[PDB]
Order: sequence, then structure tokens, then C-alpha cells
Amino acid sequence: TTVTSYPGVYIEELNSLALSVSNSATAVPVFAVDEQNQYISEDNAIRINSWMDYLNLIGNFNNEDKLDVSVRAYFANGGGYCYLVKTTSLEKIIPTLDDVTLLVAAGEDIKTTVDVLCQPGKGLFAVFDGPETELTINGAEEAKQAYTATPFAAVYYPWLKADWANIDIPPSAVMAGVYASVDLSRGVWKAPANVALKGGLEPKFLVTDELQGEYNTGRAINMIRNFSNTGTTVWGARTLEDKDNWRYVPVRRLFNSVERDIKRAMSFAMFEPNNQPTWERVRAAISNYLYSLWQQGGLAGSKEEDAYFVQIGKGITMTQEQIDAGQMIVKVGLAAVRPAEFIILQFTQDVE
Amino acid sequence: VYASVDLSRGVWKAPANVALKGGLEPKFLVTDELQGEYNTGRAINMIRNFSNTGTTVWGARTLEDKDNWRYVPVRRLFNSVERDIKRAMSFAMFEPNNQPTWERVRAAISNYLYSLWQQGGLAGSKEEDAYFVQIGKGITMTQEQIDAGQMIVKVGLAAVRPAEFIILQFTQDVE
Amino acid sequence: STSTSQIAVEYPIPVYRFIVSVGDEKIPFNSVSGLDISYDTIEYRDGVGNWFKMPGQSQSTNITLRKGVFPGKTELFDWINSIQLNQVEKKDITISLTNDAGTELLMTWNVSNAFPTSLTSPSFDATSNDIAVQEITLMADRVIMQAV
Amino acid sequence: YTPVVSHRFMASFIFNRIPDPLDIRFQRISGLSRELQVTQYSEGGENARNNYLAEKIQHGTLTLERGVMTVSPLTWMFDRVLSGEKIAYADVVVMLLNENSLPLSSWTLSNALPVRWQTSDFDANSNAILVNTLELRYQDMRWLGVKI
Amino acid sequence: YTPVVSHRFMASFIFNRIPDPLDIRFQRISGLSRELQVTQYSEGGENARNNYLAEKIQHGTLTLERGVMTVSPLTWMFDRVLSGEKIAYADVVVMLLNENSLPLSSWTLSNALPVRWQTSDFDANSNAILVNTLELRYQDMRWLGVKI
Amino acid sequence: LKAPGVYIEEDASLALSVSNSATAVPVFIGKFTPTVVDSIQVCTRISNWLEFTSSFSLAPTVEIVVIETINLSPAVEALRLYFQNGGGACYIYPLNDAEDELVLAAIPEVIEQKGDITLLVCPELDLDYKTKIYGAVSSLLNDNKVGYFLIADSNDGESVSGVWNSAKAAAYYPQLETNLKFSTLPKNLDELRTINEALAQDIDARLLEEKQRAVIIPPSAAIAGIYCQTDNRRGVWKAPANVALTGIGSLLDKVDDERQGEMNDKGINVIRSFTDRGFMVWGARTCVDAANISWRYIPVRRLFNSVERDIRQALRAVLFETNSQPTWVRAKAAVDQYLYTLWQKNALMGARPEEAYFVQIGQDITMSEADIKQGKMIMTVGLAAVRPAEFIILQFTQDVV
Repeated sequence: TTVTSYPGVYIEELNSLALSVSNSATAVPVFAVDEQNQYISEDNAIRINSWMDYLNLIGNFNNEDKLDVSVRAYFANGGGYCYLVKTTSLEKIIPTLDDVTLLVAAGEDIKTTVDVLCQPGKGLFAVFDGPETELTINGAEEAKQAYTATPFAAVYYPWLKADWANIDIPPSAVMAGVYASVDLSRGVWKAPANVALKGGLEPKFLVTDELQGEYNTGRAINMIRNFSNTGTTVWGARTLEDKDNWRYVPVRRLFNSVERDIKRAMSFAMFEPNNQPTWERVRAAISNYLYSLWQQGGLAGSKEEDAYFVQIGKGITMTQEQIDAGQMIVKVGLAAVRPAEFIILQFTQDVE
Repeated sequence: VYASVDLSRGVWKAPANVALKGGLEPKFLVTDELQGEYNTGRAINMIRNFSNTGTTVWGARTLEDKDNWRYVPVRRLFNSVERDIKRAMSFAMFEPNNQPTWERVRAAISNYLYSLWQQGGLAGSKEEDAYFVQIGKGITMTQEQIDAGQMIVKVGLAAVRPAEFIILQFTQDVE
Repeated sequence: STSTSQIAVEYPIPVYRFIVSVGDEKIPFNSVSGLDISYDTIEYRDGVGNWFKMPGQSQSTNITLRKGVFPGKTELFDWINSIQLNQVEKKDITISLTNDAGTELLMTWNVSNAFPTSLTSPSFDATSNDIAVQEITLMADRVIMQAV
Repeated sequence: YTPVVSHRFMASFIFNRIPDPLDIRFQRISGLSRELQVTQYSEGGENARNNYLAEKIQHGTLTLERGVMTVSPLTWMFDRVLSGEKIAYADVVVMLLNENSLPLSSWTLSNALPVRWQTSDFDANSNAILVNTLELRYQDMRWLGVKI
Repeated sequence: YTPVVSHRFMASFIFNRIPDPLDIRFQRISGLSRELQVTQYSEGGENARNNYLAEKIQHGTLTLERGVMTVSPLTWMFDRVLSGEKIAYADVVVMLLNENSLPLSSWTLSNALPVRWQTSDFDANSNAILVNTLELRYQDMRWLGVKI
Repeated sequence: LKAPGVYIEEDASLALSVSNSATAVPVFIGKFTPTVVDSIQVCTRISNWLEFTSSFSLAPTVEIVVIETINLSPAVEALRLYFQNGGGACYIYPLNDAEDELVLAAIPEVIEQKGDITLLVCPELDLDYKTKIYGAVSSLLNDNKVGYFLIADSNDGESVSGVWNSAKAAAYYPQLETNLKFSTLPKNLDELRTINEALAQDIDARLLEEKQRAVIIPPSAAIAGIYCQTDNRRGVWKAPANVALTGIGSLLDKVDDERQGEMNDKGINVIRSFTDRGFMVWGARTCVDAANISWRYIPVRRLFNSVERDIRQALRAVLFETNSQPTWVRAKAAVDQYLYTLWQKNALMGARPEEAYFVQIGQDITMSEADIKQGKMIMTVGLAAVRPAEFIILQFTQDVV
């Protein structure tokens, strides 16, 4: 910044700002910040709207900090405004904060926080990192149980390396960019795997397929790895829980992207006279949201009556004692899409 | 120059950065480091010739350096507004001072300012961030102001500010 | 038992009492009609099936306001006579539903730049008890509706 | 600023520096076009952007038709040159007009050679004016005034 | 995402790296086409599938018409080059506009040579605006922005 | 002036809307200074922003304590935000002392004399100022008086916890931080301008310092316009919540969902910030004991205030008529014709209007012979109000078929 005295043109140089484009999407990563960082105050959540706004905060860029190489790889891939929260006060600020859809362990250990923070009632989907050491087929039972089995988290193992950085780059940095770059392009219901990594990011450790056969079962660890045709890409779409209800992240992330957009679609119903004309104004405010989600290919099926259902009413879902307690119970069902993980190729030699 | 720019680009554009016709040339050469001291405070605008176009005006600052009236296009628009409002609603003189005179006044102002709004004279994007005309008994005038023969009118505007500085950052290493 | 101050804030307002102000004059008309705000629509449909509807161009506005003739007053003709080739003296029209005596306005319609077309002279016939009534069909733009 | 309308015009002729003020009533005039002919030259390794080379300017052809009237010095000029007597030039001054019948802009069409002259067809079955579609080729055009 | 409409646009000219902000009001602009010329080469025993060989790129021709207005630095440019004085280039910046009058995408048309210039015809029988169908040939086109 | 014609003048003031409504008339007890009369009118009726400027200061009452900690009163600013959210014609009770027992105890004696007040606000920050007023005002929250809903404020999440814990109270926790600024004014600083030359230049620098900071106000003034705005749109019987505040900047506190679960059951409502909608008032309960589920909401308390306030207005044509049978059948019809209009506008839940209300009056139905011989008439009105929906539960299943 130069002071301006005369009206005209100023030719002042500024070497190597490493400038990225501003982006707009609907995915807001709370970034965990280690306590030894100085340009953060605790019990406070500062907001970073673009890479120039982070670079205004820290002053100048250095590739030593585990946070500085983290938010560069975030804004190089997906962008979108992010919240930088220090770790020791992250349990107070995330329930405070609205616009929180995914909590990113930048380079820190959040496994004690996610157990109390991520709940079925909330709307978060945390992501954190695998081990930064190499792990083999033999150590498949040890590092798998180092994480909890909640269906609201995803683990990406191979830490990144880039030519512009010195410390290894943690993969939950880039995977919050990938979650925000895929939701804009292909929507939420498509899997955030099988997509390229921009910004010159490269995996540290080469992963074989026979290694990934043991980290996909149970408490799964998704992995990124480079291929010959396209380069480095994400190659996992499994959450930690291995029940069929929440096995894939696109199922868990759609139901979390539905609820945050239902509860703002029918937030007019608060403190309204609780009778019947409030109810059909509620079942119709949900039903032409889900139909607009139905036509874009977000739910599976072929009709609108195999796709979803909204059923409310006195006696259908709520009792008379629930009316004078001030409760409107709503039952909504969905049928999302599942991705195709495996493709097998049968090679007959004799053509008929 | 003030009369040749108001016809071409309107009043709200700055009367600087325009050429001088008639073979006019400045007497004294002015540097940029000289003009850095005469732009602050009680500013002295300066004209000077350049290599590309010739002699031109290079100042758009008035004498006062508060942000309300710092640029001449702000002061000259508000002076070109008032001379064309007071002739737009000069029919209201010695009219019966009641309510149907008032809405005939707030509508004679509002479709002047809208016609000024569409030509790009005010800043903003809507017609409700651009201007406002509010009159009425108790809104702006008291009952003792009615029988004294006074119609108080409150009008607000949001004009455009010019871009005085443009800085050019020259990185050598392309990503 | 509603009072006369609840009627003035709840009950709707009737058409039969309004004043028209043409430019800076007040001319008492009989029937003003035909002012509206219309838009055309643009549809775009593509492939997999997305029926996008956007409103497009603003459509033209010509209002039709009607007045009996008077023995000395010739006001609407000298506006349709004032036009030589290309320009008229365009005026602005304000219509406003009033009180009983014109001491209050209740809702006001403003018309921006109005020039007259199609002055219709009255229809004479010796078998009718009518008043000699003429009408003027002036085309304009930007009808806005202003409360109080 | 604001555009102008295209139904006030007069065109006067200049026969050997003697003006012709009897023949200013015309039905329509063709509108004056000029075009710079352009030879495109594509070259070498530059196969991603064109390269146009200028050439001579090609002026349009001025047609103008009128109802057939009593014989005039305009008609005696076309009949003299299209009966093979004398190949003579005539200068044309085509001007727009204001509301006060003042000229806005005028086009002077120097040395216009009368090329062709064509009447409308007779027909017993339809009612229309006999017109004189007469078309003349000018060799220079010098626009003059305000509001081109 | 959702498509955009085609009745907000402005086109500004650049006369010798000096911008021309007086002449942004146009009736229509031609829409910018470019085409890769292709030579089909059929060969040998391959008589079941074609084989197309690329060639030079052929840019379109930009026409844009406006109502005839007061004389401006745009009109003094066309009159200077189409009277044989000076063959000069002019760069054109054609941009779409948003609802807040912000540009969506802009096309910069480098070194556009003014080729032709044609007014509409006068006629006494119909009421229409005189327009200036003026057409200029550009030699490169560099699309810039979002929402192409 | 002195000559006809137009008079252009710049740097004008700010004007607002009038927005008249005679049903929720608040009273603003705070630190105001009169400028035009200064003498006798203990509280003034204003009708809009212009009668305030024609009678009051537009100047915050600066208060300095000697190393010095200072206090600026936002009572003038907090009343600007009342006219910006809603409107009305509030009485303004200027009270600068709040320690004279002879003036403070006569607040209920003058505020019952005017007979138009429904809301009772206090726009100040200071605990020792504000809690001295609520004790004097709390006599209006008895059962002997009608109306008088005290909309209050708690400076922290804990309850105000007084004898005003009755059903006629509501508290709103997070203090707002308005985006407007000031334009400024210990025993008359002009006296200290002569004595201590060093303190005078010290205090004059801090006044310019606190002029630049955005002022924080309590929400006991902004919701007084919210109580009027949802009374013109949807009447009394709708809850004054789920509606955005206008003109405020950020909040002072950022209270989440798990802290709110104790404050709302305590009876403290909360202005909660959602980004996509704004600063919405979130909560329609009252400062009542949580076992009393009858008056557990604002509108169930506030409609019953407003019904009996307009029944007393309607019954005044009955009083000094003779006491017999045709007097009761006119008084019974007056409340029947009033309650039928409330049944029309969906203020009372029900399907047929003998369920939504009932009035019972008679010789032996409600009275005695010694009751009428004394000269009083007793009737029993009773009406069923509509209870709003606070909580909703969305139950997202996955097995559609």
C-alpha cells in the first residue's frame, strides 16, 4: 500500500503475491487453527473472504506455517469464504456460528471435539486427515481404529506436497476446496471423488490398489493418488460408518444440504398460529423445494411419489398433547443416489 | 471546458482529463512530484501536457477537503440539481397550502430525479438507494410551519465519485 | 360499532372521487382509464427439460381520459393541435383518489411523459340526451403508484 | 441526443449551376450508402487473425420516385439525356427538414449522371398513383451540417 | 446456469488509444461469429469416413445500426475514412450488461476497419426512424469475462 | 427568509415516518433533557420524530466520573431506532436523577393519569439507574390495573429477578450495536474549565474519542417498535417474533442454541442473528413461572390486556344508568358485539362462535340481591386464545416405500 498524493498512475511493484481468483459457492469450511499462531485471537472467529483478505491479515506469505500452506491450497481449488477458528475455543464458536457446513481439521487433532460437536441434530460434516507416516497392509487394523466410527466424518490419507511449499500440505485443506468446487459444478449428490487437484498439488506417498483394498472396509480411509491419464485425483467417497444408511459421503452430504435448506425454506412458520392452515402452508413449502431438487437429478427413482414424501397433520404424525405443547412434527423422506464404486471387465477370447 | 463537458458527458463526469482546443498551451511545466503537494487540503488543480494527447486538465478537486464537497463534480451536480428542481416545481408558489399541493410537489421532484437516475447521474443500483423525497405534515414540517406559509422539502442524493489514483503492480514471476 | 377513523384505514376506497392534474393545470375529467404496467415474457427450454421464464421488455402505456366539452374551455384540443412534425409539449399526469372535498389525497398515480394521440370529437345525434363528451388517448411511459 | 424522423425531405437539382426549385416534391429517396472495398490478404504463418487491405471507395446509387406531374425542368433533363441528345451532369442537394422547415443536414451529390427512368405500370384492376421511379448515379457525396 | 437476455448492451470505440464514451447508444449489434475454414480430404481406400483438414480462421463482419443523431467523434471517424482522407483503425469494445449495469462479458475487437456506412431511405408514406446501418470489419476478437 | 420563493439549503437533518397506532403506546423513561420549556411538563406526548426535535435535545447526556471512567446515555439514539423499526406516539418521561424518592415514587401516579399507555420501556445501560425504576414501575403489574406490559432487559443471561416477576413482563437479552454516531453536548465541567487546566484538556480529548465509536443500546427500545409493527400487520394476537430488526449493526453477544435453552425457559427472549434473513426476534415467552402454562406466551398475555382495555372503553356507556334487567342486556350485547369481531379476525381459536367466547350476566346467574342493592354489576367474560408454535421437529427418514 502506497500513499496517494497526486492524481495519476503509480508504478509500484510487489513481487510474488501469488494471486488467486475470488469464488462464490455454498460450502463454508471452519478451519481449525493451532494455538501458537499469532494473527488469530481466541474466542473470536475471523472471516476470510478471498486469498487477498488472508494475505492482508498475515502480511506476507511463508511456506513454513502449517496454516499458510493450508489456505492457499484451499483457495487455489475451490474458494469460498472460510472461518478461521482457534482450536481451544472451537467448541464454543461453531454452535454460535451459522453458515457452517463442514469443519476442517487443518493440520490439528480434532477427534475429541467432533464427538461432542457433530450430532444428528446439527448440520456439520467434519473432515480430517489420515496419518502423515506411510501405512501398509500390515498396519491396517491399528490406524483404522484411531478414529471414531461416526458417520459425519471422512478421512483422506496421503498428505500433499507442492513445489511452492516446504512443509507437507494436509489433505483436508484441498478437500474443502474440492467439496466446494464439485457442489457448484455437479451438485451435492455427485461424489467428490474422481476429480482433479489444481494448484500443483502432488501426493507425498504412492498408494497401490492392493493397499487401498484394506482401508476401504469398515472405518474407511479415502485416499488420493495419481494416475497416468489425468494426474492426481481423489479416489474415495466413503465416510467412517459402514452401515448402508450413511456409507457414502454424497448421501450424508445431501441430507445435510437438504436440512439446511429446508429449515430456511419454512422458517416463516415460527411463532405462527398453530392450527391447520399453518400446516398445509408448511407441507407445500417443503414439497416444491423437494420437487425442484427432484428435477435436477438429486434423488433416485422415476416418479415424484417414489422420490419423497411430506406427511404432516393432527394424528398422522402429531398428537393432541403435542399441539398445546407448541410442537409441529414433520416427517420427510428422501431417496438419494448411490455411486458406482466397482466396475469389472470380463475378457472373453472367443467371439461368437 | 465546464460547458463543453456538461453537453457531452453530463455534469456528473469530472471536467478533468479533457483536451484544450484553440492552440492553448501551458506556460510552466509541472511535474507530478510538484502536484503531490497542491492536491492536499486547499487543493490547486493543474493543467499539464502529456506525450500521448497534448495539453489537458488534470484536477477535479475543489478548495474544501471534507468528503461531502471534495470533488467539483459533486458540488457542480448538486448545484445543477437545485437550479433544475426549483424551476421544476416553481408552479407551487402561492398555491393553496394543503395536502394535494404536497403530493403534486413530491411527484414533480421524483420524476425529475428518476430521469436523472437513468442517465447515470447518481450512484447505486435501485431507485431507493439513489434518492428520496419526503414531505408531509409532521414528517418534515410542523403545524406552526403551515400557517407561516412554509413548505419544507427534504431531498437526498448519492452522486458518483471519480477515480483519482490508479496503481500498477508489476510482478515479474508469472504463475 | 366501527368509528369513522377505522373506516378511513381499513375500508377500501371508491372510484367516483378523483382529481387529475395535467402538467401544472387542474382539469376536471369524467373518466380516466387504461393505465397499467405490463411486461412481456421470455421462455427458454433446453434438452433434459428446464422451463426458464424471465420477464422481458416493458410494454407500452396509453391511457384514455374523457371529458365533456364546455362553452369557453378548449383545453384538450390545443394540446392535440400543438403538435408539429416531431414533438409535442409533453406533460405529466397525476391521478389521485381524494376525500369528499379535495383536502386529502388517498392514493396517487403518476404518469411520467405524456403526449396526446387520438382526440375524439363528440358524436352528434338529435335523438340522444347526452352531454357532448370528448376523449383523449395519450401515450406515455412509467406509470407509478404512490401511497398517500 | 434524440433521433429524427424520415418523412420530411426535399431534393433540389442544379442544372449547370442553375438551381431547380420546382421539383422538390418526392415520394421517397433511396438513402445514401458508401462502401470502402476491401481485399483480404491472408499470409504466412498468421492463420489466426485476418488482415484486410483497403481499396477504392464504392458510392451507392441514388433512386428517387415521385408521382407523375406536369412537365418540369427535371423531366426535360432526363428526357434530353435518355434520348441520346446530350450527356450532361446535374448536382443534387438532398436535405432533411426540421419542424420549422429548416434543414438539419444536407447531402450534396456532385455530378450525378441520370442513368435510368421507369414509370409504374398501368393496370385497370387496381387504384394507385402512377409513379416515376427515376434513378441516377452520382460520383461524389459531401455531407454537410448538423445531425448527419 | 440460467441464460441471459439480449437487449442490454453498449459498444464503445477506441480511436488511436483514446476512448470514445459518447457513442454507446445503438439499436442493434450483429453478433460475433468466427469460423475455422476446413478442407475435406478424401483418400485411398478410406471411403466410409471423412477426414477434415484445418485451415485459417475466418472472422465475421460486425454491423451495428443506430438512430441518426447529432454529429459525434464516431461519425467524424467514418466520414474521414470513407471520404478517402485517412485509412485508420479503431478498436471496439462490445459488452453485455447486468441488471445493475455491470458488464457480464465483453468482446474486444482489435483494429476494426470501417468498411461501409448506409443510412435508411427517406419515404414520405411511412413513419420510422432514420437509422445508420454502419458496418466495420475487425481482424481479431478477444472475448473477456464471465458468462461468454 | 423575508421574501417569497425557493430557498435551497444543504446539510439537512434526517426525518422518519409517522406510523400512527393507538393500541401499543409505549412510554420512554430515561435520561432526556428538555430544551424549549424546561419547567413544568413532567412528561410530554410526542407523535413522531419532529415533535421530539421540536421539544428535546438530540444530545446525549454526558456523565463523567473522576484516571476517569465516563458514561454516555443512548436514550436519544435508542428512540431513533424505535421510529425506524415501527412507529407510534410515545409519551416521553425524562428522568435524570433516579435517586429522589419523592419523584420516583410518583411515576405510577402520573402514568395512570394519562390512560393511554400499554408498554413500559427503559432505554438505559446502567444497572443502578435501570433497576431503581423497575421497582417503582412494578406497581402497574398488579391485578388492580389493566394493560401495562413491561418490556424489560437483562444485561446478562440471568434473570432480572425482582418483584416484577409477574406474567406482565418480557426480557430481551442481547444488546444491540447501532450503526449511528453521536454529536456531543461531574458538577458542570465549565466550572472545572477554570480550576483545573490539566483535567479540562484531558476530558475534551476523550469526548472526541467516544464520538467516533458506534453506540450500543439496549433492545428494550427497538422491540417497542417491533411490538407496534406486528400490530398493524397481524394484530395483537400474533407473536412479536420471527421478524427482522432494521437499522442495527452487529449484535454484542452471539448466543447459540444450547445457551438459549435455559434463558428461554427462564423467560428471557433473545434477538438471534441468522445471516440469510437478518437480526430476527426469536422468542415469544414472558417472564413467568414455567409451571403456569396459561400465560406462558406474550400474545396470550398481551391480547387479554388489549381486550379488557377496550371492554372498559366499551362499557363506559353503561355505568351511571339504572341498575335493572334492561341495563344488563345492553351491556351483554356490547361485549358480544365486540368479541364477535375478534372471532372474525381469527384472534380466537374455534369453529363456531359459542366456543370462542361466553358472557354470563343476570340476576341469579352471577349476582345477588345484596349485590345489586349495593349498586355493582358483575359479568363473567371468558375467551380462548390461539397458542403459537415455538418448536418444530423435522424427522428425516430414508425408507420412502
